[PDB]
Amino acid sequence: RVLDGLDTVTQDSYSFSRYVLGPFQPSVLNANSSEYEREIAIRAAYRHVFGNAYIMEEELAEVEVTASQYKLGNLTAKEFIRALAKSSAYKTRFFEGASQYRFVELNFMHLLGRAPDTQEEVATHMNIYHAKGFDAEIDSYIDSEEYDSVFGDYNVPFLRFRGAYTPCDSFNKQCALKGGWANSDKAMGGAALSGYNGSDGRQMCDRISAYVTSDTTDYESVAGNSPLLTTSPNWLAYPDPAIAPTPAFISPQEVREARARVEKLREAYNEEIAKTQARKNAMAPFRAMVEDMAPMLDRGVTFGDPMLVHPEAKLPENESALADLGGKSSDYKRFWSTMETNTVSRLERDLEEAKAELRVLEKGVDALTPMSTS
Amino acid sequence: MKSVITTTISAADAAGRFPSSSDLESIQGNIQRASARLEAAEKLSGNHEAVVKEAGDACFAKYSYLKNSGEAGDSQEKINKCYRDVDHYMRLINYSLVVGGTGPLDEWGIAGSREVYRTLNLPGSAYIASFTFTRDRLCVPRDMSSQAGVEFVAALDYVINSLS
Amino acid sequence: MKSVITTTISAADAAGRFPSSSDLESIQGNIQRASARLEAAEKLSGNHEAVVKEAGDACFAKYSYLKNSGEAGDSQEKINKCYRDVDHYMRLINYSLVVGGTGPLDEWGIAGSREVYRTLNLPGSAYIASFTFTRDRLCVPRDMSSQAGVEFVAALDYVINSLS
Amino acid sequence: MKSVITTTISAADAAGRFPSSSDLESIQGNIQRASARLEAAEKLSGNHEAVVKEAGDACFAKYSYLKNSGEAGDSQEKINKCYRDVDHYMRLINYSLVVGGTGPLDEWGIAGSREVYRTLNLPGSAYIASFTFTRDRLCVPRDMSSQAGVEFVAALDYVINSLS
Amino acid sequence: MKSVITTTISAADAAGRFPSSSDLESIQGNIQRASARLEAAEKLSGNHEAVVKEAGDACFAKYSYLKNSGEAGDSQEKINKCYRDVDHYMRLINYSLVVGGTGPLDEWGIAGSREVYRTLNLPGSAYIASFTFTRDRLCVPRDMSSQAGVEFVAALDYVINSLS
Amino acid sequence: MLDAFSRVVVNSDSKAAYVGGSDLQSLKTFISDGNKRLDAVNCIVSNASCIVSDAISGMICENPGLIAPGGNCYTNRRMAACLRDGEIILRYVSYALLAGDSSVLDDRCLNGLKETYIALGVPTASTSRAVSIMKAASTAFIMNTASGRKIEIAAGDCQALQSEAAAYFDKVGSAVD
Amino acid sequence: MLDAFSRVVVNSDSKAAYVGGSDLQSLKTFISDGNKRLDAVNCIVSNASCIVSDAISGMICENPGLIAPGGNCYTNRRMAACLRDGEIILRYVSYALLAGDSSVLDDRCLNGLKETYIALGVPTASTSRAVSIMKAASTAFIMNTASGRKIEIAAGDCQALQSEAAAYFDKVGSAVD
Amino acid sequence: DVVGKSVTVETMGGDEVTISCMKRKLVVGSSAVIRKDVSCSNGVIHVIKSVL
Ligand SMILES: *[C@@H](C)C1=C(C)C(=O)N[C@H]1Cc1[nH]c(/C=C2\N=C(C[C@H]3NC(=O)C(CC)=C3C)C(C)=C2CCC(=O)O)c(CCC(=O)O)c1C
Ligand SMILES: *[C@@H](C)[C@H]1/C(=C/C2=NC(=C\c3[nH]c(C[C@H]4NC(=O)C(C=C)=C4C)c(C)c3CCC(=O)O)/C(CCC(=O)O)=C2C)NC(=O)[C@@H]1C
Ligand SMILES: *[C@@H](C)[C@H]1/C(=C/C2=NC(=C\c3[nH]c(C[C@H]4NC(=O)C(C=C)=C4C)c(C)c3CCC(=O)O)/C(CCC(=O)O)=C2C)NC(=O)[C@@H]1C
Ligand SMILES: *[C@H](C)[C@H]1/C(=C/C2=NC(=C\c3[nH]c(C[C@H]4NC(=O)C(C=C)=C4C)c(C)c3CCC(=O)O)/C(CCC(=O)O)=C2C)NC(=O)[C@@H]1C
Ligand SMILES: *[C@H](C)[C@H]1/C(=C/C2=NC(=C\c3[nH]c(C[C@H]4NC(=O)C(C=C)=C4C)c(C)c3CCC(=O)O)/C(CCC(=O)O)=C2C)NC(=O)[C@@H]1C
Ligand SMILES: C=CC1=C(C)[C@@H](Cc2[nH]c(/C=C3N=C(/C=C4\NC(=O)[C@H](C)[C@H]4CC)C(C)=C\3CCC(=O)O)c(CCC(=O)O)c2C)NC1=O
Ligand SMILES: C=CC1=C(C)[C@@H](Cc2[nH]c(/C=C3N=C(/C=C4\NC(=O)[C@H](C)[C@H]4CC)C(C)=C\3CCC(=O)O)c(CCC(=O)O)c2C)NC1=O
Ligand SMILES: C=CC1=C(C)[C@@H](Cc2[nH]c(/C=C3N=C(/C=C4\NC(=O)[C@H](C)[C@H]4CC)C(C)=C\3CCC(=O)O)c(CCC(=O)O)c2C)NC1=O
Ligand SMILES: C=CC1=C(C)[C@@H](Cc2[nH]c(/C=C3N=C(/C=C4\NC(=O)[C@H](C)[C@H]4CC)C(C)=C\3CCC(=O)O)c(CCC(=O)O)c2C)NC1=O
Ligand SMILES: C=CC1=C(C)[C@@H](Cc2[nH]c(/C=C3N=C(/C=C4\NC(=O)[C@H](C)[C@H]4CC)C(C)=C\3CCC(=O)O)c(CCC(=O)O)c2C)NC1=O
Ligand SMILES: C=CC1=C(C)[C@@H](Cc2[nH]c(/C=C3N=C(/C=C4\NC(=O)[C@H](C)[C@H]4CC)C(C)=C\3CCC(=O)O)c(CCC(=O)O)c2C)NC1=O
Ligand SMILES: C=CC1=C(C)[C@@H](Cc2[nH]c(/C=C3N=C(/C=C4\NC(=O)[C@H](C)[C@H]4CC)C(C)=C\3CCC(=O)O)c(CCC(=O)O)c2C)NC1=O
Ligand SMILES: CCC1=C(C)[C@@H](CC2=N/C(=C\c3[nH]c(C[C@@H]4NC(=O)C(C)=C4CC)c(C)c3CCC(=O)O)C(CCC(=O)O)=C2C)NC1=O
Ligand SMILES: CCC1=C(C)[C@@H](CC2=N/C(=C\c3[nH]c(C[C@@H]4NC(=O)C(C)=C4CC)c(C)c3CCC(=O)O)C(CCC(=O)O)=C2C)NC1=O
Repeated sequence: RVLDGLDTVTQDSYSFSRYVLGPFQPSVLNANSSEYEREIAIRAAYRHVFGNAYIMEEELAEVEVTASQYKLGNLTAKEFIRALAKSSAYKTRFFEGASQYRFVELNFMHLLGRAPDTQEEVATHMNIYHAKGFDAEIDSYIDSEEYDSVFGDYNVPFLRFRGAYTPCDSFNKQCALKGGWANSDKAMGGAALSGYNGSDGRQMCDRISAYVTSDTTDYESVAGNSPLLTTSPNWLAYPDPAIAPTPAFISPQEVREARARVEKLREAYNEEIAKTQARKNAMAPFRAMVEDMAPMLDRGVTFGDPMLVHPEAKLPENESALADLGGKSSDYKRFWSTMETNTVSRLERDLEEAKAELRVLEKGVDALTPMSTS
Repeated sequence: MKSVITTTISAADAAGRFPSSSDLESIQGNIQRASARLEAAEKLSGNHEAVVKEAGDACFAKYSYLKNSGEAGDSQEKINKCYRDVDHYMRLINYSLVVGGTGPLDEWGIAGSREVYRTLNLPGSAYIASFTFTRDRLCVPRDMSSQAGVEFVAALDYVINSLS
Repeated sequence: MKSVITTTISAADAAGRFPSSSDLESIQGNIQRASARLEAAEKLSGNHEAVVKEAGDACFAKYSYLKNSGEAGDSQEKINKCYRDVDHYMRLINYSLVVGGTGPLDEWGIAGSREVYRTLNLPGSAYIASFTFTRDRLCVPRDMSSQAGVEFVAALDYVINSLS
Repeated sequence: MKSVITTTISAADAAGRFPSSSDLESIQGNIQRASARLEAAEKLSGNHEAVVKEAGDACFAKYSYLKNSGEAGDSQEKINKCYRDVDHYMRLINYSLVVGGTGPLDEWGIAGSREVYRTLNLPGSAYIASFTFTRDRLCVPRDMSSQAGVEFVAALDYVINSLS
Repeated sequence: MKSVITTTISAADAAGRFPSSSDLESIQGNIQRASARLEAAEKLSGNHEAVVKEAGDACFAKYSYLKNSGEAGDSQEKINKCYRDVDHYMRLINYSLVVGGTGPLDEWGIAGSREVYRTLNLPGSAYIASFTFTRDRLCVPRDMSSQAGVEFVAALDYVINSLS
Repeated sequence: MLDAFSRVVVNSDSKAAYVGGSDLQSLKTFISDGNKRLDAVNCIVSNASCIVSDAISGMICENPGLIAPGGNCYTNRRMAACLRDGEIILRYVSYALLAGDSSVLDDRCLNGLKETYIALGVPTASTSRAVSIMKAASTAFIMNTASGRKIEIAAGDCQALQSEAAAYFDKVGSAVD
Repeated sequence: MLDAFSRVVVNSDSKAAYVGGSDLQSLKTFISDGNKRLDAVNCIVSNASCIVSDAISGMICENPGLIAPGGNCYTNRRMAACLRDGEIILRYVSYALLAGDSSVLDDRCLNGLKETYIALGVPTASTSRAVSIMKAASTAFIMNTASGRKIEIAAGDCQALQSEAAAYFDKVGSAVD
Repeated sequence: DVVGKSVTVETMGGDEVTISCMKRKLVVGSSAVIRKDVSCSNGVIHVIKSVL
């Protein structure tokens, strides 16, 4: 077994996921710290808990008492987040103007760091709402055993890149619900636009259909504005994970050509794989011939120096465990040049480039009526 | 990749400030130590192939049982993979040696190495045999300069202490 | 205090690692630029009192209305506090100059200065008048060689950009 | 310890309910399979010492290099620790065999084994050599019943799939 | 729906592991107890209609005041709903009896029952009168052999303890 | 999450009546074929690790450009996430073998996979190749016809169950494509 | 985040070979031009708040409909977030001047910005105008040709570096539009 | 030629322009390329959203 368990049980999941590359790591006020350390951890908290939302110095006075208590070290960090989420600030950004799906979904993000798994869970937390208010919702999220086990009392919440992911669609959610480093929650939801003068804006929800019914968020929404993208690890995948931008001046001819190309590439692909099984060890009959005539060809070592040995006689020093077959620098260096040389490998990359292009077309062909044809 | 530049930029980004004179002194130190390390990288890209030969040949000089049974070195092809992975690590020592932090050597080689090597029955002791052979074949006077040699020792130290 | 050492130690501590050669290279940069700044700090502690004189005298040379009414310079005593605060700031330029980051000048002078100055009806433009006068006064060859002067200007820049 | 009882009690406790008929059927199944496994545990505590002998002797029968150099089996004393750790694993197979879930064998043997074995340069392949030798050794129709032998196979399978 | 299978699969899913031998023993017990419960379900689908008749007739045999005023049993139509809801409960007893956990009887009948019954002025004591009548009319050695009867007792117990 | 029991129960509630005869008869066959199901899952769970390594290594050996630079098996980290993915897929297939219904596999793991591999740049053709190899390997272990492992069990016909496991793997491979 | 060092390393890993000579030669030019880069970043660290204030004040004065009611610079709070966003753009441009590669600017700040300003209703041409004013002001401070500020430095040609900084501002401007 | 790397070329005028391609985006100076390449027997036409 490669891995023990989920995000909570063990942390092998964090070690070989995207988590290591990201600035999505926990932050701690370590003992007695100066203003530089206090101010760092307090802002990293404000960035996560408000989701890059924008706190003026007037709105900081709302949160100020609690901020001071955390600067002590009297309050644990989870009780600090509790006092952050109970603030009238955090009510005004999120509880005041939101639909319930959107809202509950938010406190999963800011409190737990994860996107909601199923509709049943979402409904459970809504039933906790109608039971005992906003306050006992917040209390229910912070006092959860999964929360305590993952974060502890110290660590500010972060986006957990636990490679387990109960539902893949919940991953696609979790990258969609946080839209990258530039974005914020007011941008993702049109609270600002809807509201007059940058305020009193109702929060819009999307993906409700994906909570209710078995759906999937778009490759666009997960590919354009993402922690996957901000924590980019500079990958030479011939696969581009980035979406190609939508080209202008698209015509239907350009798209029938690409569809036909994709289908031709799929056919050639299946044929080449099926052959690939056929290859076996073509070299193997000759290999077996050489294995047969081994007593003539194989030769024992002469123990000597460079001087005083008959020519073409192997010394025990030049029993290199790569000179024993007769390989070379090439032979260890071969699989790195294999993308161009291999037929099958060459085809797979072409397929994928063709598929990315096909989608980018499927966007662009959608535009109708008023298009300047080219 | 963890380097001087990325640590100070990332730290100033987490700070929420312009890069003050402290980061400027950090990159000043990078451009001070740069020449010594880059001499190391030039010489490594000089004779890397002989480093593959002596490295892997010492690696099977110690452990011969790998060539004995089906386990990890059954064919000549798996021996090609043996020397191949050694050249990956030397190439990552070249990379981190050029960058100057342990960043690419960490995120490309070390990250998730333990699931792979545990999964595919790969012993780490043979790798460590190879690298300890390379650090035993290092002369301060000769080959690369003493300052270059020091940085090469440090990077290869980090390789072993990552694996062991 | 934000310095080279504190940023790279804190960075590696948050990492959970031993300090690799990147922090070491970063640290080397501190001990490279050290001499230029320390020359600056020595000269600052040399004639600081005349720096108080020129600084404050230009500060009231610009804004005369402070001496006019009850507001901020009603008495001679408040003027003594005016020059006193200026000497506080110069002493913090000496401290950050010795540390080499803007650490102590940030945590002792700038942090929370905004609620104080806003509360007590203190105009910041008068401080910036003083500091701008000090930056302008310097002649590099004659007093602070070259780079010592550069480091001094950097620090005092940061004082103004903190206040403004 | 993960067992039937602990999973259903813990699951019902997380539920916030009294134990309904489902948990009762689960422990009904535990008391159905119980006799077969316990026969296995009695026979394991019968001849465990000969399991130590054949297990470790096959473990060095495969890999001889451990006795060769300083690496992991330099002295007779480390070989005593070799047989000793094997007896720890057999004792945990006895314990999990009694409990019937993989609980004590997980929390005592497997948990954090990878950092320890990777730290102290202990190869897993020699353990796996030992255990694979033991799977072959049991004779189902003469030494154990199908149910008892089967459960022994399952537990020792879990040991290898934990380690490899 | 809570059953043996769903609890052990869901628990192993939350665990992040393959299903080990403990879950396998749990489902072993489910396939042990299966026949006894299913005998109960077959006989329930046998004579459910007379269970409707004796159940509801005993339900108004205890409480006569429901037929007296406008409150809950004003018309014959509300009495048709009274019998109707009893047949809903018996159908859920059949369902949870087949599944073997209290899953479908919980999520279909019990979940949110208290807001409805409290809202629409429905007393629970008349339901409990009906179900206590059905458990008083348990013909064990002649109708539901032994353990089929036992499982039926357990399910109907859970119904009353859910409502009360 | 639904077993075969809850599938019969949900169908009977769509029919809006009691349980009856024939549904229970098919469920009786499920109970009596329970031992085969248990031993199948046990066999699959055992040596599960060997199957995953073999499948992904065969994916790389069929198609060498995965290990080539800028393939999704290039970096050591990428090999790690790759092995983990193989392991999780085999894990949920084993859950679907115990449940008898693919509710678990569909709701937990299968749903929203396409967005995940498209959005990461993972090549789909290769992924379905690895699912195919885990399918053949898993059916050979489930039939005790593996070369490297032939353990004694009481013999009997279990083709039903093999077609069931092949159904789940074909569900995954058809889902990623 | 990648500097010039990691850019050479990533390109050499696409080539899947050792760094060698020529790439290191271009990086030696980076090292020898390093002190000019240090003094240039010093020229942008110090005058930034003033540049930000001036650039956004010039943006409002060139386009007076921002201060008009129902504009995005109307409310006092909106002017505050406006000034702060100009400051942050200049901040990441300064990071791109230290790194020598635009990977910090692309990954941290640029990606996710167009869709944000569209989702808020922020006029994009006004933002690109403000980026253009910060570009010209930053090149004038970086070439010591500012009117109100002429600080002494030892003389030398630095046109390469000016084209570099203009490339980053151009990049930020391009992203918004 | 530009995918991955970033190249700086002098124009027909005396001024200079940086051309770069990051994450399948090709931009010349301030404004991004909207249509990729159009062969015209003496070089290429690239199509752009806005006037440089
Ligand atoms: C894991 C260690 C295994 C044990 C133990 C065992 O007995 N065999 C392993 C699992 C196993 N593998 C298959 C099927 C295939 N395995 C393939 C991969 C290899 N084939 C290659 O050419 C290469 C590269 C040289 C590798 C790594 C392939 C391909 C198949 C056949 C695929 C198909 O479409 O059928 C099996 C089933 C066959 C069997 O052994 O009975 C098993 C159990
Ligand atoms: C010094 C403490 C030794 C010793 C040194 C000698 N080294 C010889 C050859 C040799 N050395 C290396 C390692 C070196 N080359 C590299 O490229 C790098 C790092 C990038 C290192 C650390 C190699 C690969 C070789 C073979 C190629 C060559 O000849 O240069 C050497 C010559 C040995 C001989 O020909 O007999 C010597 C003498 N000298 C000593 O006395 C101590 C033990
Ligand atoms: C049956 C399917 C085999 C086989 C069985 C034989 N086993 C022999 C020896 C032996 N077996 C074990 C394992 C057993 N002892 C235990 O204590 C436990 C569990 C607690 C088990 C499962 C051991 C340790 C030994 C060595 C000690 C002994 O001799 O009893 C054996 C004798 C081999 C010989 O002397 O040549 C046999 C024959 N017989 C077969 O045909 C199949 C393969
Ligand atoms: C001089 C150019 C001014 C002005 C100065 C005044 N400052 C007054 C109070 C005050 N000043 C500071 C800053 C100072 N204290 C420190 O600890 C440090 C650095 C470590 C500095 C730079 C503080 C914190 C305070 C409040 C505490 C105190 O009263 O000392 C002050 C008194 C104001 C009042 O009470 O109305 C004055 C007058 N005088 C002027 O005319 C110009 C503008
Ligand atoms: C050079 C670029 C100038 C300029 C320089 C002059 N400075 C004069 C006087 C003066 N300068 C300072 C600042 C200096 N003294 C210190 O103690 C420190 C740092 C610790 C610095 C940076 C002070 C305090 C004074 C007053 C005391 C004194 O006379 O030394 C000066 C004399 C002016 C006069 O008497 O008219 C000059 C000429 N010369 C120039 O042409 C450029 C603008
Ligand atoms: C609960 C179910 C569940 C899954 C099924 C996985 C699915 C999954 N895989 C990845 C992520 C990944 N998955 C793979 C796997 C692949 N490597 C290749 O060469 C092949 C194409 C393919 C194996 C067949 C790789 C390489 C990554 C990392 C991709 C990258 O970072 O570039 C991610 C993103 C998070 C991460 O990096 O781990 C997710 C959600 N995760 C889950 O939680
Ligand atoms: C970026 C860095 C980087 C590495 C360091 C390697 C590490 C590595 N090696 C292998 C894989 C392998 N590595 C070896 C090597 C060994 N043969 C032996 O006899 C010795 C014990 C050892 C050489 C000293 C072998 C034989 C395999 C194939 C194992 C197998 O399929 O059984 C694999 C799995 C993928 C594959 O099959 O290629 C990986 C990730 N790959 C990387 O991407
Ligand atoms: C509760 C369960 C439990 C275990 C399973 C063991 C596991 C274990 N073994 C060792 C330690 C050891 N284990 C071995 C064993 C080996 N010698 C070899 O030649 C083989 C590779 C291998 C036997 C198959 C050796 C030699 C040491 C000492 C290693 C050393 O000091 O170099 C240690 C460190 C402490 C010590 O020195 O004893 C531990 C925790 N201990 C436990 O508490
Ligand atoms: C599917 C499950 C199922 C059951 C468990 C039974 C339960 C049951 N028993 C009776 C009915 C009855 N049950 C009994 C049994 C009893 N005689 C006594 O002396 C004892 C107290 C007790 C046996 C232990 C008697 C005597 C009647 C008839 C009562 C009467 O008519 O007075 C009735 C009413 C219909 C009838 O008259 O048959 C029902 C529904 N029926 C079902 O369909
Ligand atoms: C608690 C754990 C647990 C298990 C792991 C199983 C183990 C198990 N399997 C069978 C019994 C069996 N197991 C199999 C299984 C198969 N035979 C084949 O040739 C195929 C390779 C394989 C397909 C799955 C068969 C065919 C039988 C005998 C037929 C039968 O009993 O239905 C029996 C009957 C008793 C006996 O044989 O002694 C038991 C207990 N049951 C359990 O309670
Ligand atoms: C830690 C912070 C830190 C800095 C901020 C710099 C500051 C600095 N610059 C130079 C040195 C230099 N700086 C410049 C820069 C300039 N070229 C011009 O056309 C413009 C006026 C100006 C860029 C805006 C030049 C040209 C030199 C070399 C001067 C010369 O040798 O003539 C020197 C002397 C050492 C050297 O030659 O590199 C120093 C200390 N160095 C540091 O360690
Ligand atoms: C890391 C990079 C990074 C950025 C580049 C910014 C981008 C950004 N700006 C705003 C938000 C804002 N940005 C502006 C700025 C504008 N005012 C105008 O008159 C002009 C059109 C424009 C300046 C040129 C305003 C006014 C708001 C607040 C909008 C509102 O609430 O109505 C928000 C939403 C959160 C908030 O309110 O602060 C974000 C993410 N934030 C980041 O984290
Ligand atoms: C309560 C919901 C509500 C509104 C919102 C306004 C919107 C509005 N503005 C008008 C028209 C209008 N609006 C402006 C622009 C505006 N005025 C200025 O002097 C400046 C600086 C402006 C931008 C800040 C002008 C210049 C006119 C023309 C009338 C005039 O001379 O002011 C008209 C007249 C339309 C017509 O003539 O048919 C309307 C209805 N009216 C409403 O009932
Ligand atoms: C009435 C509304 C209004 C403004 C506000 C300004 C804003 C402004 N500053 C410019 C450009 C500009 N601004 C400064 C910075 C500035 N100058 C200094 O010497 C010091 C110390 C500064 C900060 C205090 C510099 C250095 C330049 C470059 C031109 C120059 O050499 O001065 C430019 C030219 C832009 C371009 O070249 O495309 C404009 C439009 N203009 C307006 O019409």
